[PDB]
Amino acid sequence: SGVAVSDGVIKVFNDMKVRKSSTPEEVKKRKKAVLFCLSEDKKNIILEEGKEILVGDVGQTVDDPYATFVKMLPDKDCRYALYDATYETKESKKEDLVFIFWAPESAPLKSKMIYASSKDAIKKKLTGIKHELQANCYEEVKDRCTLAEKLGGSAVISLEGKPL
Amino acid sequence: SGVAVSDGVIKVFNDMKVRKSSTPEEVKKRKKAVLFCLSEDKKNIILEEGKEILVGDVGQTVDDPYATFVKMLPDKDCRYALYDATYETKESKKEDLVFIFWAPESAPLKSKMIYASSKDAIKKKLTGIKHELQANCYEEVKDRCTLAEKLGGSAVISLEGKPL
Amino acid sequence: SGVAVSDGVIKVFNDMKVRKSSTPEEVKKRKKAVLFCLSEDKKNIILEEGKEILVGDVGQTVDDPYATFVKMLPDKDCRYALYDATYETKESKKEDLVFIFWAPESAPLKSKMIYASSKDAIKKKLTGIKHELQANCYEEVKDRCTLAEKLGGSAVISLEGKPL
Amino acid sequence: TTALVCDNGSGLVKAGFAGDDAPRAVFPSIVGRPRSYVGDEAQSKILTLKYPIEHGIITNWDDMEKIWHHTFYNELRVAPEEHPTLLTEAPLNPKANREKMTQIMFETFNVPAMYVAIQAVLSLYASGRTTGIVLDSGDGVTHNVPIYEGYALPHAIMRLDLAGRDLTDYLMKILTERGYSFVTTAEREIVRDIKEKLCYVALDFENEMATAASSSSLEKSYELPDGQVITIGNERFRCPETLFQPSFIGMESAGIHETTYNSIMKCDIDIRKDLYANNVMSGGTTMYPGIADRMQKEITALAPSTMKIKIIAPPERKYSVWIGGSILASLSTFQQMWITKQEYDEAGPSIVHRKC
Amino acid sequence: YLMKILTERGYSFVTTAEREIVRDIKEKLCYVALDFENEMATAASSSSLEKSYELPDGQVITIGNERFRCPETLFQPSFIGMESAGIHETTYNSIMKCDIDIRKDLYANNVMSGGTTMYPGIADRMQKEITALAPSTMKIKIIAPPERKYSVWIGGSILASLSTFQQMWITKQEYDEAGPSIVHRKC
Amino acid sequence: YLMKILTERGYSFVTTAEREIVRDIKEKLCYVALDFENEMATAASSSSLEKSYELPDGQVITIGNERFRCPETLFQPSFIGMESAGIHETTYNSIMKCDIDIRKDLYANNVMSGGTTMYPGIADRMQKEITALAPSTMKIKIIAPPERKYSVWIGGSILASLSTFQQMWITKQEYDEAGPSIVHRKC
Ligand SMILES: Nc1ncnc2c1ncn2[C@@H]1O[C@H](COP(=O)(O)OP(=O)(O)O)[C@@H](O)[C@H]1O
Ligand SMILES: [Mg+2]
Ligand SMILES: [Mg+2]
Ligand SMILES: [Mg+2]
Repeated sequence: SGVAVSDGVIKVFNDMKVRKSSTPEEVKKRKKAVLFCLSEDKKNIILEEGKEILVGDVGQTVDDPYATFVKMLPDKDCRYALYDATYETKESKKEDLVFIFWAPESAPLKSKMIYASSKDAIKKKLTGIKHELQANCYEEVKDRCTLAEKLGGSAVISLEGKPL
Repeated sequence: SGVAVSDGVIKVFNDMKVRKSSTPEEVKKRKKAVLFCLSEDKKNIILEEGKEILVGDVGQTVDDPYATFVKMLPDKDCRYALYDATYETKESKKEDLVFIFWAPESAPLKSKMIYASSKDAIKKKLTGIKHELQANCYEEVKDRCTLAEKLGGSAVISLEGKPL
Repeated sequence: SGVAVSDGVIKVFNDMKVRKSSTPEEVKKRKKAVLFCLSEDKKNIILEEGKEILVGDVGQTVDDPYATFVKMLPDKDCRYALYDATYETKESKKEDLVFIFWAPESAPLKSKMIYASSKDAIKKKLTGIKHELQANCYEEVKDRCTLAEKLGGSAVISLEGKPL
Repeated sequence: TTALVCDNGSGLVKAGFAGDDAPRAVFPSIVGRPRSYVGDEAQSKILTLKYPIEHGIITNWDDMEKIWHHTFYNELRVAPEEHPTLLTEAPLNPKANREKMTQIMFETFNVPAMYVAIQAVLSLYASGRTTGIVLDSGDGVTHNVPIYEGYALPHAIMRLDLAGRDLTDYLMKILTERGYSFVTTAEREIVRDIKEKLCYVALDFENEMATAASSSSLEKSYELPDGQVITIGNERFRCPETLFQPSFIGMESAGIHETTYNSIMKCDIDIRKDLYANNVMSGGTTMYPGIADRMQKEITALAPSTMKIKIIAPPERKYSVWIGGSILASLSTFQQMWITKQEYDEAGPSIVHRKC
Repeated sequence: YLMKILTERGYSFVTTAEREIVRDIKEKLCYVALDFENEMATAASSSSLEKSYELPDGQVITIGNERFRCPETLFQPSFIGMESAGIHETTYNSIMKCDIDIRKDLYANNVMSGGTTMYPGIADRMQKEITALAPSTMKIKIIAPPERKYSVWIGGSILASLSTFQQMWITKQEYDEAGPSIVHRKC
Repeated sequence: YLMKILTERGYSFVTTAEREIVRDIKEKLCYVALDFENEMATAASSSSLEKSYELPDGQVITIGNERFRCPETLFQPSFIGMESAGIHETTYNSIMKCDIDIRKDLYANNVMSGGTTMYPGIADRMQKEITALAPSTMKIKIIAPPERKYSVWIGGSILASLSTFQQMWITKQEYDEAGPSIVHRKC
């Protein structure tokens, strides 16, 4: 295991999971999808301010929240993710968050072992999360059908405001 | 291989293995233990009418079915056998048939090779038989414990109506 | 046989084979390659303080640990040696010690027989050593490829921090 | 400061320092005795070879102390009492063995801090995965360990006695068919080198044999240490074929392609989908070129057609179990997770069960 | 499970031939302990519990704490991996499913059968577990006949050996008249 | 090895012609001792064990302790230099490799053949060594027919002299139909 989580990531998770009554001007800077990284010393899980996605921009500059999110993951390193999905089922309309464990084969072993052995140190601190998505290849995470297969299986008819 | 089986031996085996509802006067001439031999030309497996044991006589003239059966085997030639055993186990009382392959060392090689290479030609035609007893020395087949050791091992407490 | 080993050589071997946690100032005076000789009376195996190689100097004053070691062996007398090699294999990176038995033909027979018959008296006291290198000619020990041929054969791709 | 990682392999003990790319000390696990030379010394010398780790479980403890003493002194060349040593154990290891290992490590060598990890979870983490069945085909045994989010299911762990040792024995047996008589322990190393350098798993054994019986381009040439050049023909693919057809050796157990399917079908029904697409191979025996394609073909023949099978094979799967432990012990935040000697003195040998 | 736990000591029984030897060992040397956790404590220290079995090839293998661990799965199925409760709790769950007025005659009439219930000391463990599960007021009586292995066959043999049962059989004529559905009306 | 140990006394047999004489000496005067170490003790002191062989040229050479040392290599291959165990231990290693339930019929049915097993007293030594190796409970019976030298040929001759074997041969027509692979199906 080893690596633990910092206070900023826990604060961001508590901010994203539990939303409250907010003003229409502030509600547009909420966090939609944020990744997690390691510092220089590889001892804390820190979010990078560079790569991120806001809730405000979704549907505007970012035509597709998921489509613009696949290319945001670096293919030469291991990364965490937290995607807020809005999928439509035959039964009803749900809005859940997804934990994506990005781990390509092109990354070095030093970045794969650290992120694989410390996954229980981050997932345990993220209380209330259900949808877990482990993705190693890039083609499997690039496809749109896999998210509906993991979320609800064949029941999900539409994903992110558009049908499958 | 070579030597095959005749129709009489197959009929005798089908008569002994599968018994049916019979009259009390006829049931006493059933075949208990019959040996098998070769003709003058050594091309068919034939039973000799001379040496044999009836079911009727067992317990009367033949005090011991097995004891009177060891001396019936010639020590200067190779012979087949088919013994219907009635042994008592700790678990239950069983009644099975035993295939005894008699092959002493004092017999000539011409009678040993023929009976050893054609054993699969006779054993395959005897369907449903399980207990196989290969005996070469006379002392090993004369002993009573070996039959209980081959049939059920240490579990057989009594053999042929009498304890070990 | 005859000639035995002294306490100083055994202490030096135990000091070189088993290293411990040491200070950065003291770690630079460790023994890298030490030779063994005979006294005036030829009864004990003694190391000469004159010809030797430190671990500290390797990579500094001594550009090549092996290259500066061949000329250190006298060509007119028989000598022992103990070389700590750091070779790179295709499979992995190893760090072993090598026992070099230097015995030129130009040396007198009195120095060759004594060092050849008492080799089991020194090699037995050096526990845990594996790589044995017997060298008689000077050209065969001067070549760099022979060390990789004896250590790992064709598998050794690099020897002493530089490729073959 | 630096941590040691001594992988207790069935046929090769991998030892080194934390942070390196590969183990430093690699020697066969044998304890020679005449009728006590341990490890590499036994092969050079009239002795009866003994394996204390023959089948992944330490059955001869008396020689394990000598194995570890040799590994620490004559192989790693460092003092054990001044460097923490991480250890790995085979799956389905009893609690008594797990306690005896740490008790010996704490009482004989007096190492200040140690840690015991599972080979399966380390090999799975070394492939960037946390959920998936790992194929640990070593030198003595072949284990199929399905793991769920880093927790191996002990009830579905299949153990197979077919491994690289039986492959080397079968290669020795089939090389005498041509005329090459390798019977002694010295020639056994040459047979092992031939198996490592010239053997490969064929995509289709029956079809490959047809071309090998006619074509001549498949025959390779190996150079013996004495200079002789021996040629090997259809024995390149017949030797590793035993892993899929154990009838060659004589064991009734199914090949490594069917034991995996039998172990996957033994876990939960809802996690079988993440196990078919996360089959990871490890051990030195899985280093044959073309084994991943054969495994995928056999599983797709066995598994249902609807679900897909993805077989990933890292190029460093031979020492992945050691690289994982080395990276885990080289962490700057792992120095507080070790089992120090004080906690051992307080809690007895049972501390390893609570800590690990 | 016995085959799995015997390999922990070093005895590798993997083939079908050795499976019969494992079954014989289970039949001749296994027993249900009254208290598993307490028995394991004495087995880890004492040496008198270790038995010795003779293999068909002459080898003598010793079995230690595997005598009570193998039949313990019947009460703790976590050893095999199934989530279903042990045979001591499924009985209580089935008794609680019948009528409330007949539960009293079911707790005091628990009968065991089958070859698996032939372990010495299983009746005491079953009684202890049920008394732990069942209410304290009502009593639990567990009777175990010594012939419970073949009791299901002995019952049928005695029922078919009756001198007044020859008229209760299903003759072929009634079958020809009524089709295969005659067994539902007759039985 | 007999050629090597005969030169220790002074008899130099190096050529192929003298090799036949050495083979005749091995066939006519060699025997396996029941106990090699004990037999050597008596051979070093007693003189009745020394035999006398007549060379084809009329010379009479005497052989002493080389009568039992030559066939002793079959049980102690250290004499030749091979690390492989003797013929008494390879048999045990091969028996332990078969099924566990058929090992009992293999220990009591050890048959010896070939011209090398014609030494007088090899069956007793084999039985002693196996009983030392095999478990004590099961018994070892070693039968050695007096015609074991040509038994492999006598068996084939009797099999080919059968009046009912003329239809089991592989005729040339079946070969022409099926290629050389017919021998695999027929045999
Ligand atoms: N490149 C290779 N090709 C074929 N076989 C190999 C190769 N490398 C190693 N092996 C085999 O792997 C075995 C060693 O496995 P090992 O690393 O001890 O497994 P474990 O660590 O699980 O015990 C050796 O017997 C060797 O035959
Ligand atoms: Mg391994
Ligand atoms: Mg029943
Ligand atoms: Mg022959």
